[PDB]
Amino acid sequence: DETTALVCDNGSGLVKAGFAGDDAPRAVFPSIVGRPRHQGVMVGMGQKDSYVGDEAQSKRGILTLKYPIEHGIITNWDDMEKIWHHTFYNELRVAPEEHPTLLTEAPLNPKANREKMTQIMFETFNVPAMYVAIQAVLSLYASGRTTGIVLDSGDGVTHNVPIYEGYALPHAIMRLDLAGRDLTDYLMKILTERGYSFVTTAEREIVRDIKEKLCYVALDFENEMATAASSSSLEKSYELPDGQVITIGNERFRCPETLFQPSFIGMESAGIHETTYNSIMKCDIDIRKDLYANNVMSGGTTMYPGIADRMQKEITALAPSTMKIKIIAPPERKYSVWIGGSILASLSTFQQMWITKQEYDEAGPSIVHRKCF
Amino acid sequence: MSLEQLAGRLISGDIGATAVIKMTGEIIYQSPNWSVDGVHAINVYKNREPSIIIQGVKYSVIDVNEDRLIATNVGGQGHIVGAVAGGKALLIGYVSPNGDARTAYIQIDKTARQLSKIL
Ligand SMILES: Nc1ncnc2c1ncn2[C@@H]1O[C@H](COP(=O)(O)OP(=O)(O)OP(=O)(O)O)[C@@H](O)[C@H]1O
Ligand SMILES: C/C1=C/C(=O)O[C@@H]2C[C@@H](CC[C@H](C)/C=C\CC1)O[C@@](O)([C@@H]1CSC(=O)N1)C2
Ligand SMILES: C/C1=C/C(=O)O[C@@H]2C[C@@H](CC[C@H](C)/C=C\CC1)O[C@@](O)([C@@H]1CSC(=O)N1)C2
Ligand SMILES: [Ca+2]
Repeated sequence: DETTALVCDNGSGLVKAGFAGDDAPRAVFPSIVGRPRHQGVMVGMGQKDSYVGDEAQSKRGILTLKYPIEHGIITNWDDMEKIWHHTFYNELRVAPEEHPTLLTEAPLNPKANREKMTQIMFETFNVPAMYVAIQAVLSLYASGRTTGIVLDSGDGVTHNVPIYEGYALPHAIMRLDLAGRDLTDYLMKILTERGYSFVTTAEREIVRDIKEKLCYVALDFENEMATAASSSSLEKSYELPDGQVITIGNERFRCPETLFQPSFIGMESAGIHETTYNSIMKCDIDIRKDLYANNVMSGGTTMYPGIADRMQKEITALAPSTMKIKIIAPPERKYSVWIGGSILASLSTFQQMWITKQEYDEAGPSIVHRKCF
Repeated sequence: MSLEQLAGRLISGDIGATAVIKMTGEIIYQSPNWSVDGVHAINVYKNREPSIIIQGVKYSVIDVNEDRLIATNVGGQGHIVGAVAGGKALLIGYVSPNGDARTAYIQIDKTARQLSKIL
């Protein structure tokens, strides 16, 4: 169709973008903006050239690369505008003025940021309509329910988000700035103990791949450490781009163990199991049962084999003895936020909730608070 | 048109009762099929309290701020949805459990915007 709604899910690491009604995002690309080196501060020099996503990475040798979203929050608005322009014109190949656009945000996103997104979409991109939803709310909806507690963990941030009828519950949301990029950095560190030397940005990307391919969450960490010490059964080979092969052992499970033991990287936070429990306890006593029964995992950092079973074990140990507990870990969960957006934007009853250009013209940027909740 | 007319005409579809409450707690008008504790209701709004009780039914507050109140009885007895009329009064509506509090809020906020001009 000429005017199909768009769905853009902006993450700290990856942009997921596509068309409402599609089963998967058409475009998944790095949330990076590259600008010519040494031209950020130079006499009489403007900011005319820039590159986004995979093209920025291809030209890394002549560009300085930045992430416009930090821990799920937009912090560089000029570069964020470039991400959005690139999404519309280069990735989706649409005229934004012809398509309603659904976007996503972190829970507790500040008012100024919500208004600024809205302003940019209407005043800069001239979209006919816009909506923004909380990422965890979309993931929950993608799983076929509107009540549950989401563990949302990506590249930059992890949240525990308890939700009832699609509302993220007052006072109960937890943010932890420990996610996939930190786990990659930690894996680089602990591989040094084995006699490897992963240090550079290019080497970081190799370790990200090692992490994604070979890491898993141990069901019992101390038992798994004993198994790794006594035998080579858990060891795996990994072929580097140049053809050289290395061996990874207990680092496979020590890396994502950090989610459950943040002290591994010197963080004082309790682990994701305990913050799930703490979040549930900040909710209405009469809602808690339904949260325990509907733990939904979303985001790339929830992809580790064993994580669902580990969470089931750990939450069971914290919860009341007879509590019915269920972890739902959809196979699609690296894209479930986006998928939730696609389903919602296509829904007949949703259409009344689009912010229209006329509504923006009458009410201004705070229209987002009237309609997006 | 009148206060009674604006608040009364909201009673259609999923919306079953309404009340217009000054920031003092004084009830200017409410539909005759219920009786709200105006001081209690306005304090839940002002202080962002975790529940609102109307006629022995506890509604758990799931969204509350300067412009909006959404509360739901977890046992399935319905919702209370509030919007604010130009910082002068809180307009609340009872919404049937099967009704969507989001679309009810849109209608209640629209009426609150109209009420602001006659308060
Ligand atoms: N199979 C996997 N196992 C472990 N980690 C993975 C896997 N696949 C992807 N990841 C990690 O998930 C992260 C990307 O996930 P995602 O797209 O959900 O994050 P994001 O939305 O960019 O970030 P955030 O939600 O933190 O703002 C990266 O750190 C990536 O290495
Ligand atoms: C933020 C959000 C949450 C949600 O879970 O949305 C879903 C889908 C939504 C569609 C209509 C609504 C008016 C539009 C958008 C709200 C979307 O209906 C719901 O609000 C209602 C409440 S519980 C239910 O089953 N449907 C839930
Ligand atoms: C395939 C892929 C995965 C990813 O998650 O990419 C995102 C975005 C990416 C941007 C820089 C990188 C050099 C470019 C592209 C890699 C994109 O940074 C990440 O790799 C960062 C750095 S290491 C890590 O774990 N996260 C995450
Ligand atoms: Ca994300």
